Amino acid sequence: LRRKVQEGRLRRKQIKFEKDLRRIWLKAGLKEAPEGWQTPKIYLR
Amino acid sequence: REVLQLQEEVKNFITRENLEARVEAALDSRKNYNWAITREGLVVRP
Amino acid sequence: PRYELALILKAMQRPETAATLKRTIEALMDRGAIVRDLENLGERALPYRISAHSQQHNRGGYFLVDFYAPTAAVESMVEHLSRDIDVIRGNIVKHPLTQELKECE
Amino acid sequence: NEDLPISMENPYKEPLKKCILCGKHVDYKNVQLLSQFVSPFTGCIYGRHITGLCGKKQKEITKAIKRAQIMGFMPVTYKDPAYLKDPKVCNI
Amino acid sequence: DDPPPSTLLKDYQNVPGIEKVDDVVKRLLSLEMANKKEMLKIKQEQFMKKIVANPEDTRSLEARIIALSVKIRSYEEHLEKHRKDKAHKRYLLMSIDQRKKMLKNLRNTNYDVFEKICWGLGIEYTFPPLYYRRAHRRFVTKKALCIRVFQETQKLKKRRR
RNA sequence: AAAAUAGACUACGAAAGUGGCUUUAACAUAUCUGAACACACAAUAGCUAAGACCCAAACUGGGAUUAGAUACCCCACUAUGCUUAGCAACAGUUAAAUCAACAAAACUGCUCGCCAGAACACUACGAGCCACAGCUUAAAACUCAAA
Ligand code: FES
Ligand SMILES: [Mg+2]
Ligand SMILES: [Mg+2]
Ligand SMILES: [Mg+2]
Ligand SMILES: [Mg+2]
Repeated sequence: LRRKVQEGRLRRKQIKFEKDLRRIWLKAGLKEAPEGWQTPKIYLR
Repeated sequence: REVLQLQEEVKNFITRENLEARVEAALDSRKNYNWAITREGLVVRP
Repeated sequence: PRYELALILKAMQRPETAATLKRTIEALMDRGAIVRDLENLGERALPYRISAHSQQHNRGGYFLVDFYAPTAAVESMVEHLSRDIDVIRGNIVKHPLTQELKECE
Repeated sequence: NEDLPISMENPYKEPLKKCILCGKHVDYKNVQLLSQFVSPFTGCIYGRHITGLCGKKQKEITKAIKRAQIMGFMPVTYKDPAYLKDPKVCNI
Repeated sequence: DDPPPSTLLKDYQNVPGIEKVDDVVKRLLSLEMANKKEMLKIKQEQFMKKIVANPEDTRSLEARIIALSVKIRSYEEHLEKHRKDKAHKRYLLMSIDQRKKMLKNLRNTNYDVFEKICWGLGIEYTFPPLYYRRAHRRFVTKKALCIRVFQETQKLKKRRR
């Protein structure tokens, strides 16, 4: 049962990281992400 | 002194000319590196 | 540097011993060596039985070859000694006279 | 006062004595000398408490004995009978 | 480049009459028939003559830097062949760090000699980092995005004006 | 494959460690302190590809045994053992009254790290690293008068 909790936490962590990254370029004025940018999945093998 | 000693010694070296003569002279000779020591530290030549 | 080759050769007749010595010294010179002297220590019974090139030996002729060679030659020369069939055992060492005789007191 | 003692190193001290082999060259080809420091019955190398040699000369003799044994100059399991009549320099 | 093998040993270069000897004696007294250490000594004196003001002074910082540079080159040459020699890897790294420290001291004390050493030995002096912190994945990705966003915003600002 | 004597030696190396012989390279640094986060090593067992397999042997089977047999004896054979390719420091003093106790005679100077009752807690959460087991950093609430 510790597993499913652990990957759930990893998913929420990835979502938080993506939200912070999005906040950056939204505050910078860019409507979308930088051209050719794709957020990598850094918390999953 | 070392350079002069080497220059003198190089005369009597085994070149490719005197190879056969020196080989035969060696085969017609024997040298001994064996000596003994006494309690008094004296070298007893065979 | 200066090296000494201790060569234990097969117990052979004089022409064969001379031919083997000539071949060894020629190999030494071919590998860049200046041979200084050749000395015969005599033919004697080996301290133990030595097997070489699928033959068993109990006697041998002992020779010393003093020479100067580049450091890269020694390894090469060793390999040559491994192939010669008339050499029971060939060993290259740094010449004993080069080591300094520090005088204890 | 001239009768006072003076600072000085111990003048009665006996200097450390030199060993039999100090000042002499040890050669691996000199099987006669190297045979004076091995057991006649087993060929084992005698220690410094038997040979009486210094540490440096003991090490040189050991190295020469091993070198001569493997270069085909000296027997390993026994002392060569040709050298059994040599002067005895070992306290055994 | 190494000295030619025909060069005479450092101890046999100023002896009088060394040019009047047989070719065999010249070979016997050349780098060809010596160990690598004599070649390293020849390299060292060549560097001293080419760089330092007084080639006889060996206690100076620049002379020590030259000696350590020759030694570092020898270790690198050794390690090209013995890839699994860990002790010599340690010696090489320690020597490089020590030479960096000596170069820093030389820079702080004598700038002209520092420049001459850096040119002569081909050493490119580098400054130390200011902050020592772990650059984990999140930080690296965030920094890359921030650089990209700055680039895009600069393009937008330039075009819009 | 690992190296009787030497070695009653105490040497080399940062440590781990290094004891057959020869040869070639070769053993950093002219002050000290000062990295979890950098780079090298180290020992620790276990996995991923292959290969070898005499012998041994976790597990898995079979044989024999009291009256829950022998857990223990016998046979056979796996993973594995093997071979590559990889993942307090430093510098001084013995002068003082030596000094809770036991350890290991006491102290000074200077610097770094760490500690402020017990348990909760080599824990939870967060973060980093990895990823079958996880490792590092590391709390709070309740409780007690002790530990
Ligand atoms: S007395 Fe000189 S080495 Fe022993
Ligand atoms: Mg320090
Ligand atoms: Mg410290
Ligand atoms: Mg934990
Ligand atoms: Mg928390």
